[PDB]
Amino acid sequence: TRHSFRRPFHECALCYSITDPGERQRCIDMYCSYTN
Repeated sequence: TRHSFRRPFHECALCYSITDPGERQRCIDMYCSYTN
């Protein structure tokens, strides 16, 4: 989950890689919108 599994499920790629730092303005908050 740092190669590409941290996404396929995590969609944390088109997100944790570009939102990863803070851009993307959060895939609709998909870290806030998907948080817990």
